[PDB]
Amino acid sequence: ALTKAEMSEYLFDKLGLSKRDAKELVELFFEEIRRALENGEQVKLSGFGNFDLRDKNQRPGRNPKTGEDIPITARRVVTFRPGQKLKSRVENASPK
Amino acid sequence: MTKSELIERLATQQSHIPAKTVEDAVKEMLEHMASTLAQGERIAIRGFGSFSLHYRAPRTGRNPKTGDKVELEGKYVPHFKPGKELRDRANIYG
DNA sequence: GCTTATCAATTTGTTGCACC
DNA sequence: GGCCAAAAAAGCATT
DNA sequence: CGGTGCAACAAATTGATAAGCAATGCTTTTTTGGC
Repeated sequence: ALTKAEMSEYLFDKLGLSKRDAKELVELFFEEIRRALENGEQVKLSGFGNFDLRDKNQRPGRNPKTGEDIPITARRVVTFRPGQKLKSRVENASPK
Repeated sequence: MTKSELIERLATQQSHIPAKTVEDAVKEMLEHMASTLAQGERIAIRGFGSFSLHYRAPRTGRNPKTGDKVELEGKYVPHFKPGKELRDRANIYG
């Protein structure tokens, strides 16, 4: 799978950044998206997609193994809505 | 926060990497991620989340505006699953 | 209006990547 | 970096 | 640059409830590139 290491490697090759800064830019990139989200802000990355926050009320759940009814607690979660551009680039992909 | 605002926030912070460099880097990373998915490969960033492709079977859909039938072939769509650190940090509730 | 995703608790096997 | 108009992408309707 | 250990991660499982989407023209936002 694509990893932080691979992404850093690409920044090194493609933009000639130092391996030290490439490594830090990648980490900063994801951290900056996390920070915005923990701050309740929507992240919209044109050409890729949106990371949105949804507040979910409590609802019925259970222990799949057994069957003990357990309420899925209220929570705010992160969802990703891929844009149309990315959707098109991927619709005919083939899982490696 | 838009893509350009992300670039500005990054640029500011670390005053030891050129603004233009950050612009190029961010754009390049996103293309790298996009192309990875277009290639049918997964993305796995610990603490942030992982991206993969979910299959959608062919089906007889409809133009919801006219009700006309439309034959849709099988396809793949991106799917994102938030990692632990992102889940916890984003979830304000208890 | 129909299809796909969310999630609970728990186990088994896996891996990104921080740390040496 | 700001301005501005044109283009690209996304948003909306409803999706 | 490379070896290692382990928290984070994938997959499975059941079922009530929530989220997402087929087509497409018009509107709105964001990007792009010259000054």
